[PDB]
Amino acid sequence: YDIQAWKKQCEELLNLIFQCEDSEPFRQPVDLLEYPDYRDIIDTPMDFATVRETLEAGNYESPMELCKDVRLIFSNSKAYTPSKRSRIYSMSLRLSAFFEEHISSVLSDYKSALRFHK
Ligand SMILES: Cn1nnc2cc(CO)ccc21
Repeated sequence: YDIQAWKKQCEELLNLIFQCEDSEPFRQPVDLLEYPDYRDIIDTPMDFATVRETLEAGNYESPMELCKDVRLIFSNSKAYTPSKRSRIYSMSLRLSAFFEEHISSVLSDYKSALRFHK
């Protein structure tokens, strides 16, 4: 029933994600010199460095808010890819499966802790 425990659990999951080779295209903002049409397709850019900095600044109130931004990384890859067989999109699907498998207990424990508090 620790209402604060999610934050260190999200720090440790981001460290696992940074060690995975599948995260490399997603660690920093998409390079607009490499992809000059990116902002004609994608309204809200997001990357794992941005998510870690927001967490470390004390600018997430809950793990649900962190989860919305990580899901935006994956939806941006699905919207920008020219093919469902592309290399980088293929990497996004494996990393999304890994993230969802690990975030589920973080979300459940936080929501349970908050119900006990209230
Ligand atoms: C950043 N991102 N996410 N998905 C992408 C797909 C491509 C091309 O297959 C290029 C860049 C991508």
